[PDB]
Amino acid sequence: MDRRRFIKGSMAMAAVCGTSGIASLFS
Amino acid sequence: MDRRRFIKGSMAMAAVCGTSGIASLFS
Amino acid sequence: MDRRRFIKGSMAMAAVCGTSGIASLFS
Amino acid sequence: DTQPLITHLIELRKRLLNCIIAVIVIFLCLVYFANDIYHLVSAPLIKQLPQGSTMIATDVASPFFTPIKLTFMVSLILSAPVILYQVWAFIAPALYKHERRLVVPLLVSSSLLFYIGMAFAYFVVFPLAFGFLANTAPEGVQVSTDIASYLSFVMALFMAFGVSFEVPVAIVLLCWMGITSPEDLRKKRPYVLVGAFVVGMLLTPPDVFSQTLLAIPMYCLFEIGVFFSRFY
Amino acid sequence: DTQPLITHLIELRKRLLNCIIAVIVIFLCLVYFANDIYHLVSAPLIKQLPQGSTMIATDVASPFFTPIKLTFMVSLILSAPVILYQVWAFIAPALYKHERRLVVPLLVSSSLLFYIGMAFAYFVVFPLAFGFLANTAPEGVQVSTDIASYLSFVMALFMAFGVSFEVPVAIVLLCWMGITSPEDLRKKRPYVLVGAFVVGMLLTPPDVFSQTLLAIPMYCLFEIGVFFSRFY
Amino acid sequence: DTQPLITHLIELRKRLLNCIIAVIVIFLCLVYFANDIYHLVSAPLIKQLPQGSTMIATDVASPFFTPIKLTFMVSLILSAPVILYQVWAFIAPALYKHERRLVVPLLVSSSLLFYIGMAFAYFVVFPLAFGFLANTAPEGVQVSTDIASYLSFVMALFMAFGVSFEVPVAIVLLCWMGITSPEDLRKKRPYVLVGAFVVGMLLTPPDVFSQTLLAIPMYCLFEIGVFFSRFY
Amino acid sequence: MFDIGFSELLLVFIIGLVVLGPQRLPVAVKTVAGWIRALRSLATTVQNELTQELKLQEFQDSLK
Amino acid sequence: MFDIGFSELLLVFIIGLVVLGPQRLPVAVKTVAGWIRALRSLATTVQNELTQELKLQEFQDSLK
Amino acid sequence: MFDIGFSELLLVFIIGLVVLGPQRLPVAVKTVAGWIRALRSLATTVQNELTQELKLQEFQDSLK
Repeated sequence: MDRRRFIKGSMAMAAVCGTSGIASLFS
Repeated sequence: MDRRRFIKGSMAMAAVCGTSGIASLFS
Repeated sequence: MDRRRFIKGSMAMAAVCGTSGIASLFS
Repeated sequence: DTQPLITHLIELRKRLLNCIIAVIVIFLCLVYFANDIYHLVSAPLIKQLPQGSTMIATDVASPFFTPIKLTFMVSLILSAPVILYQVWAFIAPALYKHERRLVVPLLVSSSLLFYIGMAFAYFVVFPLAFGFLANTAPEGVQVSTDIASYLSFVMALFMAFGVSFEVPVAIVLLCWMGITSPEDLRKKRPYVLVGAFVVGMLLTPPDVFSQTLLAIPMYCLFEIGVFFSRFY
Repeated sequence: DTQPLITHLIELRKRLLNCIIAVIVIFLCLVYFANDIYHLVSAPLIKQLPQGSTMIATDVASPFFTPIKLTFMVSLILSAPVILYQVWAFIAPALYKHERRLVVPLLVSSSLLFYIGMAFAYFVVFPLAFGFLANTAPEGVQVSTDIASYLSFVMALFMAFGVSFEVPVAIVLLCWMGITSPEDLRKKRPYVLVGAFVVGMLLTPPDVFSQTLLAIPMYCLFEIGVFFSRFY
Repeated sequence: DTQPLITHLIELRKRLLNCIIAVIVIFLCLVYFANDIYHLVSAPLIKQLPQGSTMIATDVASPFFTPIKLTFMVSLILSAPVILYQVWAFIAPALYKHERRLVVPLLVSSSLLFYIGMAFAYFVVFPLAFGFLANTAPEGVQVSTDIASYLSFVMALFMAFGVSFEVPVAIVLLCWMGITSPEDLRKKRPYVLVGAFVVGMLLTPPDVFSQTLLAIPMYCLFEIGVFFSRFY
Repeated sequence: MFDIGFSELLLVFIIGLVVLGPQRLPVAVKTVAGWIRALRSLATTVQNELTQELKLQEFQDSLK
Repeated sequence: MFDIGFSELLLVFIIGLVVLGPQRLPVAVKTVAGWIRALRSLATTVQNELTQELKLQEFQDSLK
Repeated sequence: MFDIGFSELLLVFIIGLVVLGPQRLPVAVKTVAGWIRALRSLATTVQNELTQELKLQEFQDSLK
């Protein structure tokens, strides 16, 4: 994993939690 | 599609969004 | 069903509702 | 008669514009008297406030945007006949002939009863409730009612009385056609009591106080509706 | 011993009724003194309020329903021994013999410590905190405490102190039965610190203030619990 | 250059610590003047308050934790150059050469424009808005502004003006390198208007007032940004 | 979202248990679950119908 | 439903990163995810058992 | 979680219908849905990559 993929994935995970909660991420 | 189906479907989406959010509708 | 399984299941359903809402339980 | 999606959206947009235009025109004709409108709404409370007590504004924008919020809600209420007609004209093709014999009586009767609920709440309930709530404070507590919180309480009571006033007539109308019978409504009593708490939970903030403030009028007015169902 | 679902629901309904009956009867015996009960709770604040400062009521229904809300939760606290027994009687057949030797000491010790939490908070923490908070306002700011906000703050502290008082004794008991050792509690310190913030986040509104006002009592009193685990 | 996950978490933890250290050190040097810092923030309101009106504190912990919350946010704002640099240093390897030519001008200009936006709000918007809001209350209403509610209003306006100040310059910068043309910005006008309401909906509490308070500055200054795009 | 509180939900189940009873509350919850299941099924099929009509509009609009 | 704020969640991850570290935080999140996975698995199997018992109750009630 | 109110959401659709129109609003909602679909797709594949990397770390850590 590179820095770009790490930042891109982290924002996507953060965006999902803001629209579907933390339970969706752990699903 | 008829007007009855449009109204029936639209209320279903609003009811789903009221119980599961707009993210569930876009899922 | 025994009392232990009833209590264990009831808490699990309550925990799910507290983390994913009441619509998730009915899904 | 199947139609494309845009045809339904063209019609809905046209009906939405008429509702928006009606609300804005009423709001523009009323926004200048926003303070005078708030004086009328706050008049029952001011008359019952204790000596040395007065209304306060705890928010910086409350002195301006609370009268503006009220006069906008008055605009929505005064535009309800226009909004209901546009709703009726958009759902008229959907309804069948037998369903049309219900929605028209409900739509006309709801408009008058909802206004009568406000008149009953303002001219009867408000003087009685405010005369008790404002004078039951604990010793050493100064009743300083916030204008923002007062508007929420008044709007909540106005909607509760307007909606609950329609419940008995709706029940009697259902009994008159034969959709429901007084015997069937009596054996569905436990479900309505639990259902009233469910309806109050969904349509109100998570406070139990708001849940009960909607549930008890809903269930009680349901009971009175079954009473008049006997005399029909 | 497997049983049908209705058998567990029949027993649960019976135990729930005994809890509701206890709360309602205590509430009825206490609802008449709702204002007098609020005077006792607000006594630490009134004694520490600055000259010219008094409690206010910013909500129309607050002067009546805030004392009513207080005497209801006082009924819940006073009915905790009855509620806990009904909980114990429902979960008694579920627990094994080895789990019975731990839950029974926890239930009895929790009840006393949870009351000592209020006694410590009311008689020690409240005079000290209110004497500082009410006299640290910026210049020109008039301390006018809302009765609705004060009740939430008091129950936030009462719940925090009652629950957190049980943490050290629960830790010492777990060390006594051999479930957890003081060595294992020291290496789990980083996880409890993060876990305390998680627990505070879930059980409190999204304000960080409520998260820290709860998490710090757990983690701090967790550390004291480990300290007494050495002396055992 | 692919790296293990811990390598990115080691770097993120190091940069997070430098942000935490910067905020705390500023906070410790500023928490002693929390009341004095609040006097500066509330100075525009006090100067415009009506005769006999003063700020109040309706929460028990508000007199202490509202100045503490304010001086903590001031620490975050004063530590923005440090925080932004750490964010830049963690995302620098991710950015390509062409994306580096856009992020660097945005980050440097955003810092100055954010400070200018709050300075504009404090020195221009606050005296004008407070002179109108505090003197437009309905007759018989005493403007008693809560300190906790005033802090939220000030932070909402400071954030809105600082963020929206960056919009016109960002639009001009995008037009300069050729990412977006003024012609393409005019045909996307309907989408930005709807998008502004969406952005305001997500980043604000469910109150429509907070939605519009963020949407209007964003859409309006978007329109002004397109206007300067012509002169480039 | 409809705002649902834990205290509000517990009150409904507590009241439902003591009013409807051990034999009627499970059926009431089962019936309500079917209503939500049918509500989400109706929402899903209409969205599929809307998606197909939008594709048809693109074909018509592109040609014209 | 538990009320979780974005600021509260960020604080937990910020504190978790600086306390647990780069090597223990991912394992902690993985462990918590397994707890939620097991909690929902237990909820689903119990609801299936309750549904099967309700059908048996209907069979007994209908005959009697 | 972002806090979305029913009044706020209705205002967005009401404004979108009267501004974007009957022909552009459905496409706008479809485009936004694709963004969320891609956002959740990107979140899932990254979590899969993180899980696979955590397994590799355990193998290296256990040996050393």
